[PDB]
Amino acid sequence: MGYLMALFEDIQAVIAEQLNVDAAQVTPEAEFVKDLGADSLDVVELIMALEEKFGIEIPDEQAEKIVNVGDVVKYIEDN
Amino acid sequence: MRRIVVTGMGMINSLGLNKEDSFLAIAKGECGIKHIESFDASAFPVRIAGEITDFDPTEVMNPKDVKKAGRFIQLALKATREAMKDSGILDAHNRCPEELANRMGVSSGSGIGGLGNIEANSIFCFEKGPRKVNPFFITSALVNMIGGFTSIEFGIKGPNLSSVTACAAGTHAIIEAVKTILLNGADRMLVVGAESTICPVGIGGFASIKALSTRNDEPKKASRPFDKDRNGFVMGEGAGALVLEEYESAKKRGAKIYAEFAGYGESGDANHITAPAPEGEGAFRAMKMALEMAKVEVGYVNAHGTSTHYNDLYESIALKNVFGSKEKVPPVSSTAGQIGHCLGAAGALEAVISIMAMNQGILPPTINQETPDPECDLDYIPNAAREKQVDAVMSNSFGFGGTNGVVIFKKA
Amino acid sequence: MRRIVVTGMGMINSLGLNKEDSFLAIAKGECGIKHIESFDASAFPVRIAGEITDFDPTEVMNPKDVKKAGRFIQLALKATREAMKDSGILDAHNRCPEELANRMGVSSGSGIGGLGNIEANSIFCFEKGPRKVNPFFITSALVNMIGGFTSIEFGIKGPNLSSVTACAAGTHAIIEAVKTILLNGADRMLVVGAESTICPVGIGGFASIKALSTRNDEPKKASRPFDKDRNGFVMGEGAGALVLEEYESAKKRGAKIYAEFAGYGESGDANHITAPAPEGEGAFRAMKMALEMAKVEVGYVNAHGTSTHYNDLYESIALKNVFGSKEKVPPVSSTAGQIGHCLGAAGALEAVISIMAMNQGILPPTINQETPDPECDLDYIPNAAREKQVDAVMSNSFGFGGTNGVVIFKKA
Ligand SMILES: *P(=O)(O)OCC(C)(C)[C@H](O)C(=O)NCCC(=O)NCCS
Ligand SMILES: *C(=O)CCCCCCC
Ligand SMILES: *C(=O)CCCCCCC
Repeated sequence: MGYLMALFEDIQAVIAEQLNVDAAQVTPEAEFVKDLGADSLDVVELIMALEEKFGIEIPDEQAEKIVNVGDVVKYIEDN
Repeated sequence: MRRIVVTGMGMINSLGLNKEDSFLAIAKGECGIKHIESFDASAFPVRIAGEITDFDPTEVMNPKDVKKAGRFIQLALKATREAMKDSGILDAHNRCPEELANRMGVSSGSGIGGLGNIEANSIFCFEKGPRKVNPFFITSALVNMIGGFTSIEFGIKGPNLSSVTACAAGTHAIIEAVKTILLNGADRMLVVGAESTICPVGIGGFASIKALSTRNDEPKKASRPFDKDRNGFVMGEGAGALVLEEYESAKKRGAKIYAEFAGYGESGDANHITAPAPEGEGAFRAMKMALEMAKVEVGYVNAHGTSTHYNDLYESIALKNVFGSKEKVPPVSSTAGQIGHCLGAAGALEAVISIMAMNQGILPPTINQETPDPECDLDYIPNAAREKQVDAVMSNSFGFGGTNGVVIFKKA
Repeated sequence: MRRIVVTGMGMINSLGLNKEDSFLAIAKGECGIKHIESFDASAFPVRIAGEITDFDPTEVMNPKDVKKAGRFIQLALKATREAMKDSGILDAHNRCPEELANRMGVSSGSGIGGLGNIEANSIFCFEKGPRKVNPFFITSALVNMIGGFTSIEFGIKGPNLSSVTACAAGTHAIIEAVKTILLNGADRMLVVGAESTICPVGIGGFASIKALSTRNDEPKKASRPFDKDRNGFVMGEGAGALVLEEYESAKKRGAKIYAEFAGYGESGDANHITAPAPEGEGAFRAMKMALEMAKVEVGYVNAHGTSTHYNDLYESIALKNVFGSKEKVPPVSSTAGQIGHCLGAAGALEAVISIMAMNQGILPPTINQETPDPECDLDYIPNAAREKQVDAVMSNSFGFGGTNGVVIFKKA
């Protein structure tokens, strides 16, 4: 659980800088386009910066089903 | 009220080296998409493109000069040579007559021009310093070198203009030539849109924004405008060329007359940098302006139709809105299934295709129509060409930055 | 025929962040050329450039969007913001009014646009594969994205057009805007030329063809148009911007009137890809057509004058031939000594500069005139600015591919 929480903290930090928003609004239930002011372009660039910051590689099809920040964190968790 | 006619045409693409072979293959519903071989794409998420595999630059250029021109310029020289020859304008030395030369210009279009050249020289400078930058780099990459090389090859000294409006550049290049002749700045204009960007960073640029079909296992099924299973465009290369001529001067010359220019429209979305305006509103306005200028009955529409989700959807909505209803939309087809979407060259290629469709009473089909999209409910001439005579044709182009261009040509 | 006025202006270059500070420094004969700092040029044969060191992108766009725009576009947003505000046209939200938005377009110009961005992502792709190509690469680099970002920023939805005719792009962007208004495709046009290419492959490209001055020790003496010691241009970055409006529409809304558009000319040499036509023959024809169109007495010429051996010579020859003799040529100056030659942006910067010279009766000088060139024997307003009232000004631009553009504005 603690490992998952630290991963979530790192993901939230990365999402904040990219979309230029406080860590306040990036909650697990926050939607990128509705709740964080990001468009598809912003999203694909956020997904990239997470693959570089965490050394992971999300396959194309997973990134397709990403609506809320929780989705991103849970994918990074399956890892 | 200077009237303007098309007196020569040329085109090269992944289905042919001239407009006869290419249009035949396109009307038959063949497909030129194949696995990429012009660079190593084995580690890429997109490995398919409309590559032209039978093109020999040494057939259009002195072999020593090939190194001087990006591939897009080489394709432009192929297409413009065909159209110039086709026009009957050239003298015994394949140059414009000297007493016509000052009043014949060139309008060229491309989205980025020599991207592979910039990528190559960028890597050279980064790895071995600026001494490894080739001196031919700049004059082989600039978009306007299409007009540079062609004006020199044909000796045409009129206005030398170049449009860089992304995927609408080919159509805007036609429109700038039309405007130039309308305002008496020239009596004839060579128009050419040309693009060749099948290179690592070009493919990488469009895959990075998820705009390209990743149907790598079936290249010939990847490009499928308006189909429900579309999933992004397929990048194509090519060039189309037209000779435009003021009407009285064409008749005096004994020129052949493929078509008469009828109208155009241009607009911007002012919305998003890659996505179209809601309901294709900018497309609607450009189409409306062209139709109200032309004052003719359009019997065929060559759609922009890139095989992306957004474009094909919002283009269909804007079409339905501008003609009034689905039933009032003329037959519509996108030929990007056959040759890929060719970016800055698409509008020039597709004006040639549209006009040939008019000339021959054959409307080429939108291929790979396997699953109807409920949101894409027009008549797309599915899978097979339709034998039907038409008296005017309309061609649409839209580009990143929300820039739209439309042209209509009428029978003559 | 519709009459066209300039109602708003802006510009940013190596001597100022707005048109007021910039022109003053230019008329004083200061020089913004510096030692290159935007990249490590220590190993380069050319280590000077007209860099802007006080420009902050986060003043013209919010920090989240800075990454989405090449530097030339950031500079264009700065200059157009000034011009759009100067024009008084913006509403309470700093947007074009909705009832006017469909009829106001943008005409943008650049020679290559986001070169540094192509260069960077090309290297990313070569070192780490295509997945490292940033999603914002393409729309940060395409030349027409000037009109893309500017049209979204100000909500202008008219014709969205882009010229890419090398070092004449900024002048052709003015002319395409004029053509569009003349033919009633718009009532107003935002015009902007913008270029920022001070990067390794940019400097190396022009060095490898020996186009640039290598007087690295004295950046302030390097650029010396028409001087006998000129030895190549010095690359500058900047953007210039104009608002054009049909004359009656400007009057009705109570517009400031800087100038009226008077005449233009466009031609191609069809001679050589980099060298000018012998005797500046193509330049002569463009200049004559603009003068025959304007039908006014030109009191001042802002020359292209890039401080290269062949350009400055052949431009001087063409000026004498068009005005008949060296005694009949109006006072001429190039301001490229002050801010460097800004390539695609030059035509736009030099139209703003020229109109301001007229507005103020202050003709800026060609700096670094130390040794007369016997073959460049015009009045180049040497070193010191000249107090003189003029009623019309003419600006020249020529580009690789032999493409020429000339504009004439006259006093309101
Ligand atoms: P986002 O949902 O905006 O996704 C970005 C992409 C790249 C998918 C973009 O919106 C898109 O599809 N753009 C262009 C679609 C098209 O074919 N337009 C015609 C002009 S290129
Ligand atoms: C079309 O609008 C997509 C972008 C234009 C062509 C750019 C080629 C790299
Ligand atoms: C001017 O004509 C020289 C080339 C300008 C191209 C843009 C800068 C690479």
